[PDB]
Amino acid sequence: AKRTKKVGITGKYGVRYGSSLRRQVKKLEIQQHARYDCSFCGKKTVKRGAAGIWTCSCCKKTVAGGAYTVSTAAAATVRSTIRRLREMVEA
Amino acid sequence: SGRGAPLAKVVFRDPYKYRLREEIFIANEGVHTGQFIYAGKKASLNVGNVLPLGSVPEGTIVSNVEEKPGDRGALARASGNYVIIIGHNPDENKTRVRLPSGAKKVISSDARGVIGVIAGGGRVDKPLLKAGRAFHKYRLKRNSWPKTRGVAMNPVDHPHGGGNHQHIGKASTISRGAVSGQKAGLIAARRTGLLRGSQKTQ
Amino acid sequence: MRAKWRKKRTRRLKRKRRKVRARSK
Amino acid sequence: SQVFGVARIYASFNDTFVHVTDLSGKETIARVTGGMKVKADRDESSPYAAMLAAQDVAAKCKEVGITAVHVKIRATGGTRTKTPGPGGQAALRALARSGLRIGRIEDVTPVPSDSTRKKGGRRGRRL
Amino acid sequence: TPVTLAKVIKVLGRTGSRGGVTQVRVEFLEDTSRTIVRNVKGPVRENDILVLMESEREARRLR
Amino acid sequence: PKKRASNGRNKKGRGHVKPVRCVNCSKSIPKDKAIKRMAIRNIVEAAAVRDLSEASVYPEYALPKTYNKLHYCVSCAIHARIVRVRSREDRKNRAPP
Amino acid sequence: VVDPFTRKEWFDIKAPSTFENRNVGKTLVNKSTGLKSASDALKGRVVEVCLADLQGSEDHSFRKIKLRVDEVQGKNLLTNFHGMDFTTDKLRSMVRKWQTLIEANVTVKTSDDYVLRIFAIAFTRKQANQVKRHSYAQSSHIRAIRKVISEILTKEVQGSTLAQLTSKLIPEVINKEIENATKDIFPLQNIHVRKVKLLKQPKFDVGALMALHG
RNA sequence: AGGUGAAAUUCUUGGAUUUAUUGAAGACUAACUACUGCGAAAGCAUUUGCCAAGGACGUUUUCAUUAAUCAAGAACGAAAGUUAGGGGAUCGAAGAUGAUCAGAUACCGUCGUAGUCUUAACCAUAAACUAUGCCGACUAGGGAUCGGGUGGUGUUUUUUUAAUGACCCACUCGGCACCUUACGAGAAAUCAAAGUCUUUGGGUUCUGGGGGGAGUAUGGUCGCAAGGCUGAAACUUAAAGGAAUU
Repeated sequence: AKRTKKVGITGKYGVRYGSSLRRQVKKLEIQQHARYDCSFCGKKTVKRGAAGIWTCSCCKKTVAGGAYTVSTAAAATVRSTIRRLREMVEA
Repeated sequence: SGRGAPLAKVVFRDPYKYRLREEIFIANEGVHTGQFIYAGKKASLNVGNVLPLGSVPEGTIVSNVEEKPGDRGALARASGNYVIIIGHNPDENKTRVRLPSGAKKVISSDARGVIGVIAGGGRVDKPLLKAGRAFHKYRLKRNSWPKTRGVAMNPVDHPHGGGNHQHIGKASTISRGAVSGQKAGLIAARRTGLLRGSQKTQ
Repeated sequence: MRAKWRKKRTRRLKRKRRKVRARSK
Repeated sequence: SQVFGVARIYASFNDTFVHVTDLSGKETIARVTGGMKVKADRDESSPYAAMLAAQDVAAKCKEVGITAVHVKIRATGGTRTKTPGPGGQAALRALARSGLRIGRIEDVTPVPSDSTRKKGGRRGRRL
Repeated sequence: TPVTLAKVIKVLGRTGSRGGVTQVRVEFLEDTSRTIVRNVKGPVRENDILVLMESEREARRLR
Repeated sequence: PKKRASNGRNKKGRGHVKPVRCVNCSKSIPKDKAIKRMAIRNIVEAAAVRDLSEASVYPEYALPKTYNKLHYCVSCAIHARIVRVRSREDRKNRAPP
Repeated sequence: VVDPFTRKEWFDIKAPSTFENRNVGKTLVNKSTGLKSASDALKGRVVEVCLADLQGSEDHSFRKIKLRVDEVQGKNLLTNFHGMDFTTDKLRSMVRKWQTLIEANVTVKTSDDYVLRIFAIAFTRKQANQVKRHSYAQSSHIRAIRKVISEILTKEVQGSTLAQLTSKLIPEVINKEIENATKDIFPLQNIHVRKVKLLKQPKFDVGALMALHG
């Protein structure tokens, strides 16, 4: 049922390390963990295995991502910059 | 074992003898096991693809960069950290660029640059939480931790030592001009105290 | 006495009595 | 046929500037201000001083050879009271009064796009 | 000193805190063809010649 | 008591305009309540244009002007400037004179 | 106690060719001393002045062609076109109350790799039967105005580089070619080229630089 | 040079302020800008591209009562404040002081930290104003103006009348307020609603009951906080207050 009101996957750190510190934690930790969605196959088999890596449970497409997420805000910014100036080198 | 941003093992092909001598390229956000990395002057701009800055335009982002075409990388290798390409000039082979620190260090336009930012993103934007993950952390790095505070050690074992209270005694702002044993704290502080306001430059 | 001020005077005296009862919760 | 050289005046409050330069500007020739013709402050952006100032910069160009003077009156502009002060008038009249050759009479203030917030405050400069 | 004489041709109203000054419009005696609006002190009629020690100038409303 | 139909000023039909900065005390007062005042006066003053288009090259050129926009903020405009206050009746008078 | 004018060696200003009275004005600098002269001193300067005074017809009481000195062939300054901005006194009279303003802008290269951003102002007008005290566009109309104003430029540019280009700014072919296509869209009034400026000039190329300096 | 009632503090043989060709940075998008546009509201004023969206209108298109308003509850909600990254140009709580002053912890001046802005989240409050519930019908004309639409062998369009576009004339719903009297209504002030209400009843949510005490005590509830929400009583007093006239 309702195990942890507002302390979800934080019960592993009991009461120690202070409140505010944990809140920040849940935001991140939760992110990277979750069965991440593999843009390739489309099947959410890409699961974070060791820092900045993401292995697929089919074809094993190991992705280059963030320490706690497939792509950070500034990482996707990389996509457009490239694609934008990429068409200016061919056209 | 001791770094937070994947190491791609790119087995290359030797054009001087039928052989596949595996090279090493820092991993960048957006790559994976199956990307086709192309390096060199005539190599179309794409993540992973690396070539001289004179070979790219302003704004282009990169990491694991040279300083002189040939040092097989150097700058922006750590988790995330990238570098922009600003001021330019075809001749002279010079590309004024911006580093992680925000250094306007101008370099050659023939310096190799691995396109894309390093996969390590938002790491120190996460709390180590317990002492442990710090132990196991440096355990595969160097015995540079846990560091003891100077005022703790006695006058003999360190300059900041002693006293009947715990205080340092003299400004922990050692001049950039002291020596081994003399230097211990804030070396060449063109300022000190809580940082607030206009920073990064002027 | 401008009310906006009568509201801040009580704001400190209300936050004042929050800490006196925390000393003997 | 006439040797040109813009005047680039500075009509504003607190002081008036009257340094005439060449059509490019890279090289200037004479400057002087109104406050330089009065010892008492306040009457710095004043016309009487702006004139006395326009009288010198005047006789000074006559001593360098140039005759043509393209007035480029400029108001403080930017994010401040953009209105040519009591200088760009008794200064422009003291220019033709000396006997210079005015021409291509135009203006060039620093007109923005509202941009930054002017200094003062919400209630502002009340008193 | 570039001395110039002025001829009273248009006496207007009065300004100043007390209003003891008048805004008169005069024309130069030595090459007029132009009029300048200076001020005055006491009494003036449009038929008096003044001596302005200021070639270029003018003044109207005074606080 | 209520004494302004258009209230401070024209804001009916919308919720937030954008306050322009006063051109006297730089005070921030909304575009609507702001008392507009166009100043396109020439570049000279009195018979200045005389010795001007006189002791000047070109026949008279065209004699340029200055097109600037002033924005007072009530208090500033009511210094004896643009108003002199009004009468309840003729308070609703929209005219240049 | 040296007095600058004591060393101040006067010069002059010569236009390219396409214009008329190349004879603009004179200038002053520091005499060519031993180690660093005036020949290789400035040049990177400019000559912001009315095109009517450098044309011959004072009717063009607006548009100040900006120059950028390149070669100083014996006192004579052989400057070239560096842009054209609008007089604020004239552009301030153009923006009236009760109307709408349509400003466009686009960057492009000529044929000899000349990068420049040409601007183009545009306004809306009434008709020989308008009653309403004002006039405005349908916003979507202003979209077709910007869609074509910018289109007009890049369409017939790259014609003999800035050479015949500067020779098209003078005859105001744009002002009328603009309101000509934009006729099947809305009336329009004024419709000037506003300003234009150089931001990426190729090589010094004194080859085509002297085709005008002769 | 700055700057003011005037000074001052301040910046200046190191050449400032000023002028000029440039550079980078954050921010902003004026003028066009309206008794105007769209948005539920807070709002939203540069360009192009993209991604959906909503309203009016027009319709011999469609389902067919599917509906109107709504305690609990749910989303967005200025700025301030806030947690943490990026950015930090201007201004600028604090502070520093320079003044005037009897004093000035004030207003005026110079610098300047948070903030300012964005990213991921919070925060849920403004005289958040139309101090005016939503829904409907009706009681009134005028002219504007805004979006679509009807018709005018109409203006203007010349490459040919090609076609349309803008514009003018009446009409037209839906916008937007405004003017004009009051038939009515309102304590007045005033209002096409605040009218159709002692001739008192179209559906309907909420709220208020002399003034203080007090949006306080209290507890509960949301929130990291600030504080939000929820909300007494005792006791004391005959006025408080509205509008308007002199």
